[PDB]
Amino acid sequence: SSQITFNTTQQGDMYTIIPEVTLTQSCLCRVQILSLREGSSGQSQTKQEKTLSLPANQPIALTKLSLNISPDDRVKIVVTVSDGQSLHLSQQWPP
Repeated sequence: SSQITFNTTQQGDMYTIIPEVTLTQSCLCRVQILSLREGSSGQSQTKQEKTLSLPANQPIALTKLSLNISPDDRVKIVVTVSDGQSLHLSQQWPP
């Protein structure tokens, strides 16, 4: 399987999110990570794009997000990996 998965842990309301990608096919690809955090205080929105040469059958850590998530907050993280051709993966956190 080629897939995006999320390594996630928590210490109190402190959350660490590490998106990971494994490819069945060695390639060059475009990786986009979007994150959105909304609370009563305010909002944080990140958009990050990188072009990456990636080997197959190896998990790759795509970035590391440290978020502070209270019970009232919303978080959404969308990770996409594509070559504009036959590779297109997309996954959202939380599941």
